This record gives sequence, C-alpha cells and structure tokens, in this order.
Amino acid sequence: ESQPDPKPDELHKSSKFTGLMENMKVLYDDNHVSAINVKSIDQFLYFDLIYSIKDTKLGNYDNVRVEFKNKDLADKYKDKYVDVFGANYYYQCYFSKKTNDINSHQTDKRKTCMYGGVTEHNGNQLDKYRSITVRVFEDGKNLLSFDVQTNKKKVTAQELDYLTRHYLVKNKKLYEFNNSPYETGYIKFIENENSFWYDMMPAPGDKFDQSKYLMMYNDNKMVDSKDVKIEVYLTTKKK
Ligand SMILES: OC[C@H]1O[C@@H](O[C@H]2[C@H](O)[C@@H](O)[C@H](O)O[C@@H]2CO)[C@H](O)[C@@H](O)[C@H]1O
Repeated sequence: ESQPDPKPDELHKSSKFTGLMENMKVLYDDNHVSAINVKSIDQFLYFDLIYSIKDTKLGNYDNVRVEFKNKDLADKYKDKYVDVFGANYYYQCYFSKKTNDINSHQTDKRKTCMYGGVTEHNGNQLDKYRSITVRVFEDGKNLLSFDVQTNKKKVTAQELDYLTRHYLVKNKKLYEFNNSPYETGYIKFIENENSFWYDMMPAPGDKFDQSKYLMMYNDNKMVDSKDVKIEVYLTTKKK
C-alpha cells in the first residue's frame, strides 16, 4: 500500500482557495464525455487525438480533443476503436481551426477538450456491470458507502473518480457555488501493493485552472475493475 499517503499538511485547504468553487463543481456535475466504440478521426498535436463525439443532449460539442501525457499514448490509440469517458473543459480548450494543409487539422463547429479517459473497446467488455465500492470517511469515521458501476474490465481512474465525485456532489455538497463544507479531501484507489490518490481540492489562490487541474488524468491511468476499492477521506472545515 504505497504511494505515500498524504501528510495532513500536504493537502490543499479549501479555505485557502478564495475564488469560486463552481468552476470545480461543473467538472463533476451531470455533464461529461462518454462514447462507446469510436475511432480517432484526426489529430491536432502529436500527443492528442480528435474524436467525433456529439453532445448527445445539450448539443454543446461535436468534436472532442483527448490530450495524452505523450506521443506514445496517442500512437497506441490512433486508429483503434475505443470507448471514451471523462471530464471535459471548454474555457482553455482549442484545437485545429480547419482542415489545412501543412498544419494537419480539421474540425468545424463546437469543440471540447479532455485528458486521457480512453480504453480499447474490443475485449474490454463485460455484459453485467461490475460494482465497485466506495467507502467515504468524514474526519476519520466511515459515515457511508455507495457503489459505482462500470462494465469495463479495464477502466480509467478518471471514470471511477468522476463517478465517485458526482455522487458526493449530489448527496454531500462536496463542491458548492462559492465553497465546499470540507477543508481537505482525497480519493484513494487501491488495487494491491498499488495505491494512489488524487487531491480533490483546488490549489490556493484566487483562480482555478480547470485545464491544469484536469491534467492529472493525462497519463490515462487504468485500473482493473475487479481489483479496485475506493476510499474518500474528507475533513470538515473548522465549523
Ligand atoms: O446472443 C446473440 C445475439 O445477441 C444480441 O445482442 C444482445 C444480447 O443478446 C444481449 O445479451 C445483450 O444484453 O444485448 C444485446 C443487444 O445489443 C444481438 O442483437 C443479436 O443480433 C445476436 O447477436
């Protein structure tokens, strides 16, 4: 069980962020990118892939740019049929501008951007959703547990993360417009000796960089739905 647990002073303090929690909230509200059995259709930079995924409700986007940590990840998934799932942003998002020569590009009307959140479709399917347990702790006490479901054998940490936080925003007011009732918090995934966590709170300051925050998912970290367990540790802001 190692990826050093955070030392209490290591975590971002929500009281140190003085600039609109709504921008964090939106990433984990009901909207998100999801598609099954799609194939990249273009590329803007050598470390990304462009997908033809239409916003199936709000009609907010027609193309989604998936950015990876490096060229390898983009190469691996180029041309392959994948499922996509993840938190997207719009504000600092941009790519291609047109189907121009020299500058390899394409994409017309309504774009969105995201990091990682990709898995091979083929051979990664289960008929019969697997249920992953989430145990949340508030100041040290296991106050509740809820389930998250995925029908993927291999699932990105991004998806389990979004799933978990989406429930907490709805039932625990994890993030609110201008604040959060929690001072610190982190999501811990556990497979085996392998455990890793993400800080759920925004960095100190007056502004939150959605793009920079969502960047932690660019490694396309995957996990096996059969071996994972998730624990959330929240601490209450000095009442
Ligand atoms: O069993 C062969 C049969 O599968 C259908 O697909 C179904 C599948 O039967 C069911 O278990 C699953 O839950 O939903 C699928 C619907 O896509 C196919 O429609 C049929 O063409 C055969 O392929």
